[PDB]
Amino acid sequence: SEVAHRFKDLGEENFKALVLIAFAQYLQQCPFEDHVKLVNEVTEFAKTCVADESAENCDKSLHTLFGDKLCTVATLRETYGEMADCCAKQEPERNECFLQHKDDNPNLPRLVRPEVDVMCTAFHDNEETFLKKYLYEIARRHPYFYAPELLFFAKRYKAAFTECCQAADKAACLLPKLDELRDEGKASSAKQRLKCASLQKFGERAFKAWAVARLSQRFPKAEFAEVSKLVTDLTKVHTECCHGDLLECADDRADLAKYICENQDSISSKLKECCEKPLLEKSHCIAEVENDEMPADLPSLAADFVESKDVCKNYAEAKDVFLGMFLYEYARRHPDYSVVLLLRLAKTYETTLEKCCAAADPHECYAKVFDEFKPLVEEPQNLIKQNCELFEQLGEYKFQNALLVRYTKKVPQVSTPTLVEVSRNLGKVGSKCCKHPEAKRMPCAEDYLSVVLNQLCVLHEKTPVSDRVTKCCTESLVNRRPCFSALEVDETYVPKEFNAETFTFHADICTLSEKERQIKKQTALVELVKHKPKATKEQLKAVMDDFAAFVEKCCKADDKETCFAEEGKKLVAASQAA
Ligand SMILES: CC(=O)[C@]1(O)Cc2c(O)c3c(c(O)c2[C@@H](O[C@H]2C[C@H](N)[C@H](O)[C@H](C)O2)C1)C(=O)c1ccccc1C3=O
Ligand SMILES: CC(=O)[C@]1(O)Cc2c(O)c3c(c(O)c2[C@@H](O[C@H]2C[C@H](N)[C@H](O)[C@H](C)O2)C1)C(=O)c1ccccc1C3=O
Repeated sequence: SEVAHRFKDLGEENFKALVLIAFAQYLQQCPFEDHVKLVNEVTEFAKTCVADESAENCDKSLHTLFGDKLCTVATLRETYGEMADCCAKQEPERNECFLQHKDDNPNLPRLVRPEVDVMCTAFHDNEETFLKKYLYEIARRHPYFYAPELLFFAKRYKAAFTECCQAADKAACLLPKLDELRDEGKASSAKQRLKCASLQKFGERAFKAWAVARLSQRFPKAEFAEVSKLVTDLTKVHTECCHGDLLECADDRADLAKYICENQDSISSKLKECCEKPLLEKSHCIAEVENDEMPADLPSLAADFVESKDVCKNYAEAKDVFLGMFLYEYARRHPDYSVVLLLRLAKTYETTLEKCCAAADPHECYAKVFDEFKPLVEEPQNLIKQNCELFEQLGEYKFQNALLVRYTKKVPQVSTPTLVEVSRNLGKVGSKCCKHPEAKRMPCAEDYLSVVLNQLCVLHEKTPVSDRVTKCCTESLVNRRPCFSALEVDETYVPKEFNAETFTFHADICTLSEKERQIKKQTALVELVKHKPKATKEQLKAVMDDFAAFVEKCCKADDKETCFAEEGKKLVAASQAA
């Protein structure tokens, strides 16, 4: 019995919370109330199997039980449309159907907080129901959210309200925390979307390589066999979470934090204080722990991998394990390299072996590989350098605006809200990474951009419109950033039809937050580029500046919405005459 096994390895609180997430990530259109009853019904049954592992259906698979429980409310095609299809299937076909129906952008209501005095009251009234809804609303909007990590997020939300609802100035305590958890949450969701994308689109091998490179960078004093062991365990964890095996994922992940903290002396010195924290807090700290000092007593790759005469032997002997050792050794010595770069080098190395180890004289043939590594390394370095400079002169907002015009020109068929959001999240690389020195920039930036671009890939995957996006998003996982970077302004693209319904603003814009008002003006910028690309450049900054003054003025115009109309028509007229 697994339902019993999982119930007692996790405890009732996390068991009930993980079934709720699992249900909310599969049926994202179901109301909270419906999900709760289903979870509680399962939770009852789970306790039946704990008391007697030999009872009724206690020996069924987790997915059969949860799937049967889910399809009690799902088979209603009236409300959920083409998801009653999945409930007609049996396991494991049902679960695969559920996985392929996860929606990365459902038509769900915007989530706007009520007042602080309203929020704090509700938290105190029913605490558990309050937090269940948190899990509910994030999981239905983020169907790939790292589930065990979401439990940690609910814990921190629980703390914030418990603290700030009994503060002198409740709002001043609460809002910074709620904002910090919101942003930190999205970051977590995005990273995990990339992890799941690798597993499902590119396979186990692709993820394992990523895991080797990252863990080796982080545990460079750890022996190869240790990193490899950790890799296997980390890979099983995310394979389960991306495959909807949330309970097994959470259980195996708790086990992994356990192994690490026990064998701390053979992994990393930066793990003390992490292994002293409680369950969720410990697992969270380890995953994003600081990189360890690399051993100052360390030889050169060139000897073992390109100067040895036994490379071609050691390679063909164990192809993946040999390439693993190379990546490990190369990554361990380079926390200043992005994970993707390190993987590009491993492939470059792999391809030059495939060629030379079959050549007549293998040794002379691959005696130049590190010369291939050179432009691979310098290209991102310059990109990070060039973009960081641009960031300093523009600032976050104007920096996004540039990338927004840059990416609208690369891939103009892509929907506007997707262009606005992705360009923004891209532009946030400037604040996030440009503070660091060159020794910490490439990993911070390029791996971040890879995360953001994966969102582009999956928000576009749903309803494809651009060949170039589809292309970059399929041809590799590792070359995505330079593929998108290499894109030039689409010259085959035919300028969109002009419109009046997409440029004239309303007085409600004065009631929105600074973030929303930015998105409004940025949305209109995307459209404008989609309409008039060609040589358009600083004329845009001229039209963009005319927005701000127009909005600033007309919001303080004591208008009857006419200020937004009279210059609303005046803006367009001056724009046309170019
Ligand atoms: C009806 C009910 O069960 C509760 O809805 C749940 C709830 C909640 O879970 C959260 C919130 C709520 O305001 C409410 C309440 O709704 C509103 C509407 C009710 N009719 C009533 O006005 C009540 C005071 O607040 C009450 C939040 O504001 C919230 C904010 C940030 C993270 C999680 C959250 C978060 O999780
Ligand atoms: C009854 C119900 O199910 C509630 O859905 C739960 C809920 C919630 O779970 C969250 C939130 C809610 O506002 C609400 C409630 O707001 C409702 C009622 C409020 N009075 C207000 O009208 C809001 C716009 O809708 C609706 C959040 O705002 C929220 C913000 C940030 C992270 C998580 C959250 C978050 O999780």
